[PDB]
Amino acid sequence: KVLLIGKMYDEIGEKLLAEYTNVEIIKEPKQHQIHEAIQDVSGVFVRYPTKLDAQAIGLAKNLKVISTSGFGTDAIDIAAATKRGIVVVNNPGLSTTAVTEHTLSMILALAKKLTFLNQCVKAGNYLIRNQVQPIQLEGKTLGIVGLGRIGSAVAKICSTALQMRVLAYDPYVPSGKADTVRATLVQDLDYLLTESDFVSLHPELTDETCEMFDLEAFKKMKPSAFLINTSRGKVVRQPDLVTAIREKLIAGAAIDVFEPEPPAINNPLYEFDNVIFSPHLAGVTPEAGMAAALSAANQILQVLQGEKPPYIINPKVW
Amino acid sequence: KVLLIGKMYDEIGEKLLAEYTNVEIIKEPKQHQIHEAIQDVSGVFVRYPTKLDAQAIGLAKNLKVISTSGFGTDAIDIAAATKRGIVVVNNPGLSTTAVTEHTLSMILALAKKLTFLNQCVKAGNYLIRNQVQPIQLEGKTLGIVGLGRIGSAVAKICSTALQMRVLAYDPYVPSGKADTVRATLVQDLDYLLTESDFVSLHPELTDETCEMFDLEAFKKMKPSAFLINTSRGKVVRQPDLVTAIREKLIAGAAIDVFEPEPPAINNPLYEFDNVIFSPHLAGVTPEAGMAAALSAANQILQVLQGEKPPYIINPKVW
Ligand SMILES: NC(=O)c1ccc[n+]([C@@H]2O[C@H](COP(=O)([O-])OP(=O)(O)OC[C@H]3O[C@@H](n4cnc5c(N)ncnc54)[C@H](OP(=O)(O)O)[C@@H]3O)[C@@H](O)[C@H]2O)c1
Ligand SMILES: NC(=O)c1ccc[n+]([C@@H]2O[C@H](COP(=O)([O-])OP(=O)(O)OC[C@H]3O[C@@H](n4cnc5c(N)ncnc54)[C@H](O)[C@@H]3O)[C@@H](O)[C@H]2O)c1
Ligand SMILES: NC(=O)c1ccc[n+]([C@@H]2O[C@H](COP(=O)([O-])OP(=O)(O)OC[C@H]3O[C@@H](n4cnc5c(N)ncnc54)[C@H](O)[C@@H]3O)[C@@H](O)[C@H]2O)c1
Repeated sequence: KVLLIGKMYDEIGEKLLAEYTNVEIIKEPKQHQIHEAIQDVSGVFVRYPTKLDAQAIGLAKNLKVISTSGFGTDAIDIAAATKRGIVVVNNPGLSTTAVTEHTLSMILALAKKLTFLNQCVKAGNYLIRNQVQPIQLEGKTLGIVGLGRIGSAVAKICSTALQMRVLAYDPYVPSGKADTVRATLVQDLDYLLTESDFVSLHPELTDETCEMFDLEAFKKMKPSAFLINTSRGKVVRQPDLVTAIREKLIAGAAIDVFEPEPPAINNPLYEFDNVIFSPHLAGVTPEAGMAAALSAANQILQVLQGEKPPYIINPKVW
Repeated sequence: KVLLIGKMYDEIGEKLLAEYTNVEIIKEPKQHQIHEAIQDVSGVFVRYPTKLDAQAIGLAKNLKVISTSGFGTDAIDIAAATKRGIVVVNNPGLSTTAVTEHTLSMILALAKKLTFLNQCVKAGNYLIRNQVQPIQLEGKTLGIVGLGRIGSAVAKICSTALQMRVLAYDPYVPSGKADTVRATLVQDLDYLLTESDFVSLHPELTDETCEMFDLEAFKKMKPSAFLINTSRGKVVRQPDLVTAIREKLIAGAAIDVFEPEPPAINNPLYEFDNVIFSPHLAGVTPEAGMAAALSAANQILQVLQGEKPPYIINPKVW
């Protein structure tokens, strides 16, 4: 028996679990409903941000595997599952391709001033073509902050396909990793800031990267340069971005993540024609949802068959 | 002596002509000004769309070479120059990279619904994220019509970097040209129409391609597919594109070129949130202007030194 605490991101994951297990789905999970349905199941799927505490894990007698819906596992009492022999697996990185494409879309849209030119045409101001000139990406410098799953994939596209010079700042990756995607790893972040025509943020949100892009960073950036953020809103100190755009410390920005989130209806960034937005959708494609559903459903079956899943969070239990 | 009827797009072409010839530049060219400055010069550069008619060509006693600023030569009386032994050259293909990047920008913008999502957020409708789902390009099929300079460069990027299956339709290109850019050349346009998730137009405008994309073509396209046109406005019958969008025969369109051009304030396409525009700027970058200026200046010098230029429009005079 397998319990789905919340629906999966795609129905393909629920059908696959139904092929091998008896699956019960709680659509709107309450804490008492979990207690009454977890006692005899062998696997548990947890939809973010529903919590799974020591009480529910204590009531789960036959539990062997707990799977979250994505990267986040903060809502799961990991300590309670390790003592009971339960392996816990998450499902990270399954929207790497979606965010990569979304990042490329925003870099290009800023270079071609797409939203502004589209609005000008729709208002009958086709003649804006005489004043405004797009930017050619070939030969420009892309600065990547965070050379992880997405950062590496974005680096690889822009360096080879778009023929950009790619700098990368990431102190926790092997020194040769930038060469695998034809980027140059730099040790000093200030160097990336003064050399880049486009800066794209893809770091993990840590205490070191939190508000890493503040006013001091924007001053070092080229006034003609653009900022792209598809990582986390807290990586950018948003008031400093508002100042950077208004005082023309940079030429524009593309933003998929916000702090605070959701953004308020009257966010001061909304008034600028050189700032473009998407409502935290960079990783949301049908394919990414299916991959997350399949990865979660399949790791449950691996544990129930004695096979080692690839994303164990508590390795000391295997 | 060389006369510049209008400024070149970049000063680099004017300096190169000044190294070998005596150059006069008429910045805002009037017809009588052309008459009074062309009588003794050996070469002429014509900035679009200024006309060079039989009266001016008749007054040009020492004329040997006429160069336009771009592809177009409609404003030049070619017949009057052919009789006088004057070679005419255009300057095509010097913005291949700009149009390629602009094409990619529009393909991505449609897939991510960028302008619509940007408008919703700025209008306080951040919650549109619950209604709208972006498209992932990886694994989709791109159909390229016209596998020339632009079509080939778009094919190569989309097939490898973006991991798309690329089909091409071009009956005048060697069968192996598609393989060099990892595309499949198909003989039946219907095959490309029914198989593509994105159709991007890059053909030369001929009587065969004029209004090639009419209502019959849009009916064969997938209701989920998108159209991108950066080639020429006459390749698409615009009323049929309006019908195709309104009746949802296709899912959206990105348009950089228009028929008629310029588009009017009340274009019926403006009302649709899934149609995006740019005001015929796909090829307009500083780099493209520099290359066009260099090519025009160099073809003038080639003729003045007896060397055959690569883009002669009237070859029967050589
Ligand atoms: N890189 C650049 O080319 C560049 C640089 C700076 C500025 N611009 C902007 O572009 C505008 C004109 O650029 P351009 O004239 O030098 O480029 P062009 O290639 O000569 O384009 C001239 C026009 O003629 C038509 N055309 C295209 N191919 C043609 C062909 N083989 N034969 C006949 N007509 C053809 C097109 O309009 P239709 O389809 O409607 O007939 C095109 O817009 C200027 O107003 C300027 O604002 C361009
Ligand atoms: N819908 C969306 O917008 C969306 C979707 C998925 C992921 N994300 C976010 O995108 C970002 C990248 O995702 P990922 O899968 O590539 O993560 P990842 O774990 O694969 O890589 C993150 C990188 O950050 C690097 N890093 C750590 N500290 C750094 C520092 N001080 N400076 C620079 N780099 C540092 C790490 O070395 C690591 O390589 C994450 O913040 C993730 O939450 C957003
Ligand atoms: N600012 C702009 O939007 C801009 C800039 C430059 C060029 N263009 C336009 O882009 C288009 C392509 O430019 P290019 O430099 O690659 O031209 P190109 O001459 O290199 O290639 C055009 C292709 O069209 C193909 N073709 C001819 N007839 C066809 C048919 N019936 N079906 C399918 N294909 C056919 C030809 O075989 C050729 O290969 C041209 O229409 C050009 O005028 C637009």
